[PDB]
Amino acid sequence: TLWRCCQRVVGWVPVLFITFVVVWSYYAYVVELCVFTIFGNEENGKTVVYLVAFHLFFVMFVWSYWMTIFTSPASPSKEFYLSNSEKERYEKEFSQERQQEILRRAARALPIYTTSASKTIRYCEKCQLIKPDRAHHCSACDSCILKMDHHCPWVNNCVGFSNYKFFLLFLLYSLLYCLFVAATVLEYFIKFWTNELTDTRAKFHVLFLFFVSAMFFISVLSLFSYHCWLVGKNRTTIESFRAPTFSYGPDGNGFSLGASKNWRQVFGDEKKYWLLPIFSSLGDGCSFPTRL
Amino acid sequence: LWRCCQRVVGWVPVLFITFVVVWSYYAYVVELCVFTIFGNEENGKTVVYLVAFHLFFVMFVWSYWMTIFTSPASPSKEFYLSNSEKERYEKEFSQERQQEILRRAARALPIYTTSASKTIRYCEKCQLIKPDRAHHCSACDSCILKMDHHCPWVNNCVGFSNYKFFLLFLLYSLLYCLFVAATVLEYFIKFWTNELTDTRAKFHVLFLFFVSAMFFISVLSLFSYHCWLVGKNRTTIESFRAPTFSYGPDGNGFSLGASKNWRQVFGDEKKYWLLPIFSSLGDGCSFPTRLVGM
Ligand SMILES: Nc1ncnc2c1ncn2[C@@H]1O[C@H](COP(=O)(O)OP(=O)(O)O)[C@@H](OP(=O)(O)O)[C@H]1O
Ligand SMILES: CCCCCCCCCCCCCCCC(=O)O
Ligand SMILES: CCCCCCCCCCCCCCCC(=O)O
Ligand SMILES: [Zn+2]
Ligand SMILES: [Zn+2]
Ligand SMILES: [Zn+2]
Ligand SMILES: [Zn+2]
Repeated sequence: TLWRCCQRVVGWVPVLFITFVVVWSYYAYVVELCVFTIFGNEENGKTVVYLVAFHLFFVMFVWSYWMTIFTSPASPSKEFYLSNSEKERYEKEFSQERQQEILRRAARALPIYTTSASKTIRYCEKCQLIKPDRAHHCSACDSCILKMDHHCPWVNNCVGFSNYKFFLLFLLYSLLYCLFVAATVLEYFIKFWTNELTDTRAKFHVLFLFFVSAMFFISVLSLFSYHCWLVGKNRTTIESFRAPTFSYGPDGNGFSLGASKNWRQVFGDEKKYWLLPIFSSLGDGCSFPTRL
Repeated sequence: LWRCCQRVVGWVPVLFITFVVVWSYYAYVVELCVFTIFGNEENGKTVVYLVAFHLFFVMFVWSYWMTIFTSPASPSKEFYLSNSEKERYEKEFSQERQQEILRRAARALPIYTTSASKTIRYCEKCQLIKPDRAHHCSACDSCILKMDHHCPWVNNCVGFSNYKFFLLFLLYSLLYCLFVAATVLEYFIKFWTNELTDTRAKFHVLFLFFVSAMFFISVLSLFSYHCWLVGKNRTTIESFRAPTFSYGPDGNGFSLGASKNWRQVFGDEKKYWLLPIFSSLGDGCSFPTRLVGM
């Protein structure tokens, strides 16, 4: 009965965890490193430069992370749903041959160019809708996600057609945020181990700062290089495991329009919006251009 | 009692400046950087201007906050007349023996100045012996150590505690306006010659340049004045009425040289010179003198 409230809240635990580490990083870098360590070394010039640059990376990081969490994933349009008359005919009939004849008649009035592995119309029994191309159902979101990529647990949302460019920018600014921390703490991370700087609480944070920042850089870098290929091939993570089957058979590059035009499907034609977590993706998520 | 009314009405100049600063943050970030400069496909200048603006905006609001809420330092309790001395003072009726009571206490205090009439500087309201460079302010209703002036735009007194913050407040006020005027200028040209014709952005970009320029021209005169005062080790009051020492009036009685005079306000550590953090030397109740006194 009340299991929904516990399940809904426990999904925010990875978000609150990442939020704490990021808040801890803002404290450790600004207070412990810049004020207690670099400012305690009479380096007013270096102190100010690091503080300004850090806030730029920190803002672009928190901005991208926020947009990746709270951008609700787009759902299929109302045209894809089975009408109350057509839904009855589907649940009333018992022959899977006539079941396909009902779905095919409605689907041919829809911009659908893909089928299932069994040459059947892609249909979702729970949502009672015909899945658009590249759209899949997520048992965590309990809904169909347009151009679904994967359900990332570290954010309480699904990475889909609406989230994708934000998720990419979140990864991008995550390495830049971590690389900038590691590259700047490094020259002082040398100090605390070899006993050049001996502050009590600053040692605990600066050491943890370098460890955590470097660990996240190596971990996320693997994921970032992974998606850079996916964007150029116009393949979601789901399609990278099962290639979509078109009318002419399975094709791993059925949605590819060339490397240049594929990046424009995610980031758009406006170059000024490429680095900003602002929605600039082309199309609507319910239909996609085909290679043929 | 109108002391309660003065306390509330005293925040009007503070709330006014707060509006102009908040309005400036909106006009520059939203109207100028997002609607105007970013609408010109100049992503490089937009990011640079936004980052630089936030640097000036932070240092400006920090100095203004410290100038407002830094309570002015008052004379120590040793300067106050003791309850024994208060009665003998109130008992006596001859102003000649009254000075002999104040002169007896002042010689146990680091006092090297008198009034223009060579009498002990004494405050009837506070019932204390005024330290050097300390004056009474009827708006603060208290004696202010090294009092400079009562600025209404901060609703506070500029004294021994506030001075370096007040100076930094003036400093970062000019830079904030200079950065606004120098960057809005290239776009202030456009709206008049009808290159950019947005309705809302025109009101804000034009007002941004006017208000920023009109504040720069006013504060620069005030800022240049105090830069001379700091080099002369003179408060605004002392620059109008020279303090009277044991050897007579001296306009440079507190001067210790240009280099050591700035160090009295900003300190010896250069890292604290530009930051609104208290780095002034001394305690405000006694100051080094040009002569053998201190
Ligand atoms: N009631 C007051 N409230 C605020 N400022 C005052 C008040 N009375 C005098 N002042 C100012 O503070 C200075 C007062 O000098 P006084 O000796 O008369 O009394 P003081 O102990 O307050 O200094 C004056 O500066 P001036 O040399 O330019 O005239 C005056 O401007
Ligand atoms: C010291 C603070 C460092 C903060 C570093 C940023 C945290 C990066 C978190 C990466 C989350 C990646 C989400 C992918 C989810 C998934 O596995 O599907
Ligand atoms: C758009 C530009 C906004 C800038 C606003 C800056 C406001 C500066 C205020 C200066 C106050 C100076 C204090 C004077 C005190 C006095 O002697 O009366
Ligand atoms: Zn579904
Ligand atoms: Zn999901
Ligand atoms: Zn006052
Ligand atoms: Zn007084």
